[PDB]
Amino acid sequence: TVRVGINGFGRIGRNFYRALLAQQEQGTADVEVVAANDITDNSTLAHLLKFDSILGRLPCDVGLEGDDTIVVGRAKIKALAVREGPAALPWGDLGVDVVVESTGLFTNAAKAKGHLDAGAKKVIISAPATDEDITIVLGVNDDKYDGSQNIISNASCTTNCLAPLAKVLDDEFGIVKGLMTTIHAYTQDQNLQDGPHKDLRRARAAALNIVPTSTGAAKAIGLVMPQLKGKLDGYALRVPIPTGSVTDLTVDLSTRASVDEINAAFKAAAEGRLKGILKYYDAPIVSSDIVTDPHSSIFDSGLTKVIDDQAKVVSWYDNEWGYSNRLVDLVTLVGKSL
Amino acid sequence: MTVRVGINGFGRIGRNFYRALLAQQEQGTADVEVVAANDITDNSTLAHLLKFDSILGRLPCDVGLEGDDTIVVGRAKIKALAVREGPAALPWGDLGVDVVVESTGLFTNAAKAKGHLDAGAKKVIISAPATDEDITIVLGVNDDKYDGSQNIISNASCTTNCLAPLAKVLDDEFGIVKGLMTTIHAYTQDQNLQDGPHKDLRRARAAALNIVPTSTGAAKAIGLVMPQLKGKLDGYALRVPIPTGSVTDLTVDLSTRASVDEINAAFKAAAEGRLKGILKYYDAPIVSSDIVTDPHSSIFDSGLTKVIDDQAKVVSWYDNEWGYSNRLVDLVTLVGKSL
Amino acid sequence: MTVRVGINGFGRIGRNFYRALLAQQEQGTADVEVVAANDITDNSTLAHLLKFDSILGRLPCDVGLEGDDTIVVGRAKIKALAVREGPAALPWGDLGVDVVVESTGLFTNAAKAKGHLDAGAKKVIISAPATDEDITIVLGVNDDKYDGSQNIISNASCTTNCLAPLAKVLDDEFGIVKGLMTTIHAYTQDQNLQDGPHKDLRRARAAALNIVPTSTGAAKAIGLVMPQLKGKLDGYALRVPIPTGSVTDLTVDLSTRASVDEINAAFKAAAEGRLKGILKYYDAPIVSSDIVTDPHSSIFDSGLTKVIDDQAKVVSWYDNEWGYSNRLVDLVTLVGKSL
Amino acid sequence: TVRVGINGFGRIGRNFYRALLAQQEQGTADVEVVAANDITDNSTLAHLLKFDSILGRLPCDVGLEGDDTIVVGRAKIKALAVREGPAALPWGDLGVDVVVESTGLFTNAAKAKGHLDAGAKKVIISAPATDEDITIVLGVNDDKYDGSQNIISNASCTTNCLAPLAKVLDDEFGIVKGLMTTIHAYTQDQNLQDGPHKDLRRARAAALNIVPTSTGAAKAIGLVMPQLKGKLDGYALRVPIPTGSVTDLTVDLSTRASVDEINAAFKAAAEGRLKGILKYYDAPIVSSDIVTDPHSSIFDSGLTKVIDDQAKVVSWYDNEWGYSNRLVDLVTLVGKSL
Ligand SMILES: NC(=O)c1ccc[n+]([C@@H]2O[C@H](COP(=O)([O-])OP(=O)(O)OC[C@H]3O[C@@H](n4cnc5c(N)ncnc54)[C@H](O)[C@@H]3O)[C@@H](O)[C@H]2O)c1
Ligand SMILES: NC(=O)c1ccc[n+]([C@@H]2O[C@H](COP(=O)([O-])OP(=O)(O)OC[C@H]3O[C@@H](n4cnc5c(N)ncnc54)[C@H](O)[C@@H]3O)[C@@H](O)[C@H]2O)c1
Ligand SMILES: NC(=O)c1ccc[n+]([C@@H]2O[C@H](COP(=O)([O-])OP(=O)(O)OC[C@H]3O[C@@H](n4cnc5c(N)ncnc54)[C@H](O)[C@@H]3O)[C@@H](O)[C@H]2O)c1
Ligand SMILES: NC(=O)c1ccc[n+]([C@@H]2O[C@H](COP(=O)([O-])OP(=O)(O)OC[C@H]3O[C@@H](n4cnc5c(N)ncnc54)[C@H](O)[C@@H]3O)[C@@H](O)[C@H]2O)c1
Repeated sequence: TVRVGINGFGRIGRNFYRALLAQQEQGTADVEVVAANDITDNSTLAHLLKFDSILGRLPCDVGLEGDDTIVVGRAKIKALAVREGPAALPWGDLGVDVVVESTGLFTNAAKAKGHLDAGAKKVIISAPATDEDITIVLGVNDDKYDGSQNIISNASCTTNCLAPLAKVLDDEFGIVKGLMTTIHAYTQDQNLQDGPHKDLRRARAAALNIVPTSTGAAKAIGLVMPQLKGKLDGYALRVPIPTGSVTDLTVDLSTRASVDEINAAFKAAAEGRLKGILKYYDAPIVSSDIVTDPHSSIFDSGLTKVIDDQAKVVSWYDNEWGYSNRLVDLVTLVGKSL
Repeated sequence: MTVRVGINGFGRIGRNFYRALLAQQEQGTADVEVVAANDITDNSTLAHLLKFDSILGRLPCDVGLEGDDTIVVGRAKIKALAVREGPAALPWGDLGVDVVVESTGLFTNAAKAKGHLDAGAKKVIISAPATDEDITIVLGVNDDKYDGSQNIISNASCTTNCLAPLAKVLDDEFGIVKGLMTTIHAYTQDQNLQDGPHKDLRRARAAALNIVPTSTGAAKAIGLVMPQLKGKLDGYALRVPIPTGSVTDLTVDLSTRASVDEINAAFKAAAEGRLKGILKYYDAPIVSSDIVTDPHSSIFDSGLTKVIDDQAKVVSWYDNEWGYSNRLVDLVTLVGKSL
Repeated sequence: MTVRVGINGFGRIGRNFYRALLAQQEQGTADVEVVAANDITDNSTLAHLLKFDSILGRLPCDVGLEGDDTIVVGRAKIKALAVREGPAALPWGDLGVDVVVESTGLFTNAAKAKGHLDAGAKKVIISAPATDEDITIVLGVNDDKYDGSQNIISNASCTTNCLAPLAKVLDDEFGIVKGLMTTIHAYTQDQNLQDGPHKDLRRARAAALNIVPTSTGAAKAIGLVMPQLKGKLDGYALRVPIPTGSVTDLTVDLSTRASVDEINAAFKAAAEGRLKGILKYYDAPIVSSDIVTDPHSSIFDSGLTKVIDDQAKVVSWYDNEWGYSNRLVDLVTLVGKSL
Repeated sequence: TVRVGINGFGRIGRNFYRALLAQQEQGTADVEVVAANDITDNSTLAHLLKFDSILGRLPCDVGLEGDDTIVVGRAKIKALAVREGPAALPWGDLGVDVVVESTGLFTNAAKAKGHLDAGAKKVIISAPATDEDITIVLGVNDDKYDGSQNIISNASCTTNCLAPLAKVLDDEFGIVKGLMTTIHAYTQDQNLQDGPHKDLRRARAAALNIVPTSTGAAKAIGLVMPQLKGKLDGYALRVPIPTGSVTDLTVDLSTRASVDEINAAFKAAAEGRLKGILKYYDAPIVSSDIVTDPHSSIFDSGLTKVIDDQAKVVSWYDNEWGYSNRLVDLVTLVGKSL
């Protein structure tokens, strides 16, 4: 059993824990979480884990003690008082193998190495990192991971959806250039009301309007697909929706492909080399049908449009549940190396 | 010389047209006057929905009622609303109505919309993409193509009044080879509040609980107002939990490789020149809340512009309710200037 | 040995009733089976609305179609939906339907609901307050008052199924002199997405853009299930931008002076004893998002309980879609046991 | 012109400034804002003031410089760098007479006295205070303010609505006791997603559910109406709405009155002693008709019900715009004593 410790038991931290529990019920997971770190007490963390506004209530019973939270008889050391850097957490004492860094403040590998120095064997950053050992999207460049990587980045949720769509289009037809627009759900980093913020777009009320923000999912596509480095760029549009997002990639193809050709190539890729990561839809679905869906990219074949050499591909993705299931699959791949 | 206007369908677009007409009269840039309104409800409900609005708030004028006419302020509008049959049953000729604004949504076909003309109307303006209409007009694009020989007039969609100025500037300055569109739109009344039956299984879902991808012909029928771009554009729509206010995201391949500053300066010159009042230039990090109750038909956001070689992505905001209705008022004044 | 059920109105309550039946069948506490569903749409839209739900997510079972029948998983439900007329036109006897769950909302009057009985149904359950019905039953309150001689059975409001357990515990333990309630309800399909015509000018406004205060007969008609409280209770409703999930706030004057701890202890004993399955006791800081997809009729929130002398305010949550539909499942199983 | 300095240019602060500008356009205002403090640069404050998600765009042009933000012909020194206590802000150097405390962290008069030490003549806290000189609700106990008060508070947004309703009910029929439930708009103190918070109820997603929270609006009614001290109590329920709230007071009356009697007493009070504070409405209005309404209490006569002596009175109020107009009117009343 791979011992995992979460740093930042927020939305992604609790989604990773719930996806790990669901994947253990499905049998495709072996790691267990033994520690969680956050800037709050165990009572608040246990209440936020039991009652979720988006994922509902947890089927297991959740209890507390004095420093640990008890779920299904299992116990997780709520080592949350560590308000300093990641090197202050006692991962070595708890025997934690893989650490899921999900605070949002330690995206730099120079800082993210504090987990490794504290006793951890490997670190998985749940966001685009800097100076990281490798940026992995499960199903795209997961084969490029040997045993010589410790600061591993699962990239962004948008990157985990754009990479499969761009991989199929480039490997089957070739990508000359593309511009994407991900229509994203609002996240905790936005303001509920009009208040100060480093981003004047996300400074506005998140639930009252649509805030166009930036993203590095397309500009950093070379981190997982080096042949597409500098060929993609785009931004994001935060809509009043809790979870569930969609990517709208408009790309010029090297070879002219029809709508039927692109849809047939995505259907064969979803049921083959990308089975479990990419899913093919021929049904008129909405984002409510994407909430709690573990797939990284949900290709919507109905919204495909092609003129001459320019093609628009639309693919859904759950920014919380789908990305956390990839963090579970990545923690299992790294745990297989430990 | 006041043009007499009659509204068929006093819904969201109908009341926004009356409010934009009243606001343009207070500004002095309007001469038409609405004299009649028809719906499928009594005059008390129409007067209440006009006074109290969830998006535009309360009306600054007092609103009263009688038995067959609704009185705003020093103004009387014959609430000829009992006419629930075809458009020919309405007494447009008896009431002396010059221009009829069709805003019900069920009379988009010019074959049925011709009943207004048979009923005594001089010109008919459909507030939606029509079929077999005399002309499809987008103010600021092909408004000059309207002479005196048109009676069944149409004003295209809310999305079209935003895409057309953006594609016109890009083609006149850099040339458009082909482009694809995704308009992020506010939800409209034709959507269901909860999951219920609907001809569109996408719009059948809860409008405020998710994003419904639906189809649109704004880009596919761009040749109706820009024949040089006919068949060069296509796209769809994505309804989001917002009452009013939408945005268009056009990714287009250009004939000539242009820079970000070139595209922004070209749109800025158009907004300050030939498209003053139709296109607006924004160099500030704005959001859709700033677009609510904005009379412009296309609000170009220069900060969201991106380009790769010749492929450019242009983002432009527009209020699908207020901005479109102000264009309907300007179109009614243009039609009144002919007859 | 399986009681055959047919749903008239496969809307929100209709699909929630079918999903609650399937979940109760997987738990083993249900024997009735739904064999027919009538709606104003084809079987394709019915299967799509059943498979994909905006609140309840996707169905774990696979859903297929044919030409007139929608196949769940192994089971087939005749989508007898062409019956767009009154409830007497549906062929319940030809389909062999024993109990009919009326959930269209347009056939709440017993003069219409009797059409199911004339069509071959043995018993009818209206998922709403009815007029001139045989009996109005709230499970856990007056469920004993049902003998074999009732056919026009009506389950009360979702608000009544939450207010009745509160008023029952308060009256049986402390006595109720008078009370005034205010239920904070989620928006429902009968409201408008934008400002449009409606019989209720309050519910005529945009449901998700504001809070619409509407009236309700939940508290005024409590005497139908507790005669000792007839006329002693009254209240209204306040629709808030929420898909599913509501809460009741009952301010009641008690006959005997009781403390906050005494009221919470009596409700905790009732939830753990006489009202196990209908009333739930919560000592955790819960919100309405913790109430969605909860089968309990009333979820008493002990933290929000307050009293001043003999005036007490009791707060209890309830899921107006899922929790109410489970009570329709239990009522259909009880009536099916009477056959 | 009364010199005013804002400490906390957030939602309430910018609502106070916009209400001051609108009241100056109406002609019934003389105060002028000269400073603003907000733990963010002048550029973010100028952008948040020009563009509002609820109040729309500002009709005046808004520009910036290096430390001051320009309205139109008016320049306001954005003294926002004062990140320490209120005693460190230079109110005396700028010549500010009255200071509007709107941060929410200096409600206690022990810390709020820093404004007076910094050179301010009077202090107006935009929230319930502790150890304050006097708690004033305009239209109720505003006459109890002489020149011998320096640290004044305007109570809560809910109190400014319950006080007129409780005053009319007590002066006409008498109040034995009452329990209220204010259905409130969500505010900045709530979380957008499920995250840690001092209040586990307000820790949940504010826009995805209703958060029941406590309030001292009814419990502290004795600060402005001593005869009702301890006779009123209630809580709050935050609903997914940006601005605009409503109070639902169920109160036992000393004399059994009818629905027509209570509605007639409220109509005469709104047309008499409470003209400008209480609004009477006979139309089926909703909260969208209450947004941006300067009244302190909008009595809805249609939602009134009675049985014996227990009556339920419903009154709307805009927690943002209406409360800020009461702050503007209070600043004009306090400035009249200088
Ligand atoms: N859908 C998504 O939200 C999503 C998707 C992909 C990636 N990510 C990335 O994952 C990370 C987490 O996202 P989220 O939405 O769950 O964020 P969140 O704000 O909901 O949770 C972040 C957590 O960090 C905690 N934290 C803050 N300071 C800390 C400290 N000093 N030590 C420990 N914990 C601390 C917070 O208290 C909170 O629990 C971010 O980097 C985000 O960009 C998020
Ligand atoms: N809503 C927008 O932003 C927008 C933008 C562009 C175009 N449009 C189009 O404009 C049209 C109207 O839009 P809306 O939002 O005002 O629609 P709506 O459904 O909100 O209002 C339509 C009105 O027509 C009335 N009506 C129904 N049947 C009628 C009949 N037989 N005779 C007369 N009146 C009748 C209805 O009662 C209602 O008042 C539609 O075609 C719509 O697609 C809407
Ligand atoms: N929504 C709730 O939470 C809730 C709770 C308790 C009771 N109810 C009651 O349920 C009924 C409405 O259910 P709902 O609001 O959940 O969903 P809904 O409005 O979708 O239910 C009605 C359904 O009946 C269908 N239908 C079938 N035959 C029909 C016919 N001949 N004419 C018209 N429609 C027909 C409609 O198409 C629709 O799908 C009302 O009686 C309401 O008071 C609803
Ligand atoms: N929100 C309402 O509707 C409402 C109504 C009545 C009273 N109030 C009360 O008014 C106060 C402010 O409410 P709000 O909604 O404007 O709050 P907010 O959090 O939205 O805004 C407060 C502002 O204070 C600024 N600020 C200045 N100095 C600060 C410092 N040292 N530390 C942190 N922030 C600092 C913040 O940057 C922010 O802009 C609170 O006491 C609140 O309870 C609010």
